[PDB]
Amino acid sequence: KRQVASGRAYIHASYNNTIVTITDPDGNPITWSSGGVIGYKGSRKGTPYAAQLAALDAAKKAMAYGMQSVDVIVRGTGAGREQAIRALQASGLQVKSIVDDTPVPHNGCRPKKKFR
Amino acid sequence: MRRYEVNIVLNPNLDQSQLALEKEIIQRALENYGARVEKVEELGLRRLAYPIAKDPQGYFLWYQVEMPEDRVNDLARELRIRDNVRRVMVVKSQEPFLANA
Amino acid sequence: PITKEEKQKVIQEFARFPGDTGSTEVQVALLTLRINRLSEHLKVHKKDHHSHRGLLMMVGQRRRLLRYLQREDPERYRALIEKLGIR
Amino acid sequence: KAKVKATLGEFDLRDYRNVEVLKRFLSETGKILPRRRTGLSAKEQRILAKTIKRARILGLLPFTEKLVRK
RNA sequence: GUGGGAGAGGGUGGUGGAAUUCCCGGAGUAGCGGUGAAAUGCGCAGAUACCGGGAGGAACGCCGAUGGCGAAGGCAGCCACCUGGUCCACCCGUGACGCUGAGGCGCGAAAGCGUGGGGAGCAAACCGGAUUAGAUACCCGGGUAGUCCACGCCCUAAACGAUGCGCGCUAGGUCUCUGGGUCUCCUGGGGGCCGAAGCUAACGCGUUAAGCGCGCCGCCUGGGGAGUACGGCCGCAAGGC
Ligand SMILES: [Mg+2]
Ligand SMILES: [Mg+2]
Ligand SMILES: [Mg+2]
Ligand SMILES: [Mg+2]
Ligand SMILES: [Mg+2]
Ligand SMILES: [Mg+2]
Ligand SMILES: [Mg+2]
Ligand SMILES: [Mg+2]
Ligand SMILES: [Mg+2]
Ligand SMILES: [Mg+2]
Ligand SMILES: [Mg+2]
Ligand SMILES: [Mg+2]
Ligand SMILES: [Mg+2]
Ligand SMILES: [Mg+2]
Ligand SMILES: [Mg+2]
Ligand SMILES: [Mg+2]
Ligand SMILES: [Mg+2]
Ligand SMILES: [Mg+2]
Ligand SMILES: [Mg+2]
Ligand SMILES: [Mg+2]
Ligand SMILES: [Mg+2]
Ligand SMILES: [Mg+2]
Ligand SMILES: [Mg+2]
Ligand SMILES: [Mg+2]
Ligand SMILES: [Mg+2]
Ligand SMILES: [Mg+2]
Ligand SMILES: [Mg+2]
Ligand SMILES: [Mg+2]
Ligand SMILES: [Mg+2]
Ligand SMILES: [Mg+2]
Ligand SMILES: [Mg+2]
Ligand SMILES: [Mg+2]
Ligand SMILES: [Mg+2]
Ligand SMILES: [Mg+2]
Ligand SMILES: [Mg+2]
Ligand SMILES: [Mg+2]
Ligand SMILES: [Mg+2]
Ligand SMILES: [Mg+2]
Ligand SMILES: [Mg+2]
Ligand SMILES: [Mg+2]
Repeated sequence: KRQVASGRAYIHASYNNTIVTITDPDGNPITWSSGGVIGYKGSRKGTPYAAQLAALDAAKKAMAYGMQSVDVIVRGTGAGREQAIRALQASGLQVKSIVDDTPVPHNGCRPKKKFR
Repeated sequence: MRRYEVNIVLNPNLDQSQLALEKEIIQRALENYGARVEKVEELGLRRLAYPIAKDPQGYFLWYQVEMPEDRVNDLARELRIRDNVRRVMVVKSQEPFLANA
Repeated sequence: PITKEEKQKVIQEFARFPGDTGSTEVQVALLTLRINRLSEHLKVHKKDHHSHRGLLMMVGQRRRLLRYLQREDPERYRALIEKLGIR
Repeated sequence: KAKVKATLGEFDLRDYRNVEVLKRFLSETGKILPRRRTGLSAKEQRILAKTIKRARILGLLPFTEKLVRK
């Protein structure tokens, strides 16, 4: 019970899963969702379709809070990141602006052998 | 003696008396390390690219000095010690290399 | 560093005749100035090895010019040595 | 898609305090542009770099920016 | 000598922002993670995702180059100090002062050793999950030495251009870094690519020789046994010559 009017959405997409958090204009979460939040379990989570269903799920969950406008912020490069943004556009939430915040360092930390 | 530029970025939330007190300390510090002040530009309030100590803006102070080189690091130490001094950069002077002639 | 004025004082001190920039004497004096500055720099900064090689090379040059001078005019060589305080 | 130096007047490349001109050589992000985009020379670009990095530490230039659109 | 220059050459002290980890707070549920698929693991003592604050260590994105510097190993955020080498111009000074260099001395990536710090991320060993006929591995989840700093040892390598150093001499073209010039271009000093003559078993090399010559050093004389044994020297040890 909020009635948050407008707000913003974070799409954090990896190759293994896509997960979408929706928040107030101060960044505090309202609802979230993910591939596994819906039926998916294994590799299937990080599918683009799951990303769609996650985007949507989070969006409906958000409109229960009476959301209208949303600012999309994208992190990660993963399968169905853009499908998340796409479902999120047609989600009936009016998408105000999209942006890419994906973190990269200035070369701080040694990655895993998997990542060299 | 060598020619240097002294960059100082301090609290934009400062009032007159206190700001001019930080400036008193700056003058007294410079002059205490042997630095002679050739010229000073005071830009003051400016919008930073990124926040500094939670602040979106900064108050800029630029100096050009001639001072003993052995003393420069300690000078900048003394400048930094102030709570209200957010940033200090001392730079050896350079002839203004131009381009697009 | 060694400024112009210092270098010049050393030269006008060690020149054989006015205007002599390059005689063995002046050369050895200058070498010695640099050698002392460097050896001083290496007292602290014991860990700067590249600079040290620099100093090895300077000492090598000095030794060669001195070897030459002694071979040539032993008197000027004694004079140089005592004046500088080498060997 | 003209090069950055191409549109400008004579300007001190060594001056870290001039934001108006330096902002031209950054990206949409805070990335310092490639030579092909800045149209500078080896030595030029080399000095510009240090100048920009100076300006950043001073607080007048971005290290990084958010990428809009996408 | 004088006057200019470029540079991750070195040493000391500072300092900057991104990211990871952890801690504190807010908001917020039911999963997160991970793979070829999974599982271990983590999460209702509230994780993942998100915002704010803090602590800490390590490394410096773009610029970045087929680039630069260094004798080599190697060296890249920024700032100051301390300091090495080197190039060009002027043609000013000394007057063969030169080259090479057995031995000696110094330097010497990583790993490794000693004492004391430090410890975020990574991670031999190890402990688990999978895969497999088995899996002592590859893949996944943890994780200690170590990785980092100081001082002291160790002396190795595909320490590679697999090409010792210096000097002279033998077409050019094209790209490039950095000086000077009367700045189209010429002229030095580096880095590349094609190529004259020539060399080479061939591949290829060719003014950055593997060409033509001179000087000096190191080194080789079939494979395995074997970089072993023995001796000596060095080393705390591993071990090295
Ligand atoms: Mg998955
Ligand atoms: Mg302060
Ligand atoms: Mg000179
Ligand atoms: Mg220097
Ligand atoms: Mg350096
Ligand atoms: Mg350094
Ligand atoms: Mg918490
Ligand atoms: Mg549990
Ligand atoms: Mg439990
Ligand atoms: Mg800690
Ligand atoms: Mg690159
Ligand atoms: Mg070189
Ligand atoms: Mg120098
Ligand atoms: Mg002459
Ligand atoms: Mg004569
Ligand atoms: Mg030799
Ligand atoms: Mg070693
Ligand atoms: Mg090591
Ligand atoms: Mg140790
Ligand atoms: Mg592992
Ligand atoms: Mg196992
Ligand atoms: Mg098994
Ligand atoms: Mg791990
Ligand atoms: Mg131990
Ligand atoms: Mg060999
Ligand atoms: Mg030979
Ligand atoms: Mg030759
Ligand atoms: Mg020119
Ligand atoms: Mg050339
Ligand atoms: Mg050529
Ligand atoms: Mg060829
Ligand atoms: Mg030649
Ligand atoms: Mg040969
Ligand atoms: Mg035999
Ligand atoms: Mg044999
Ligand atoms: Mg062996
Ligand atoms: Mg024997
Ligand atoms: Mg033995
Ligand atoms: Mg023994
Ligand atoms: Mg061995």
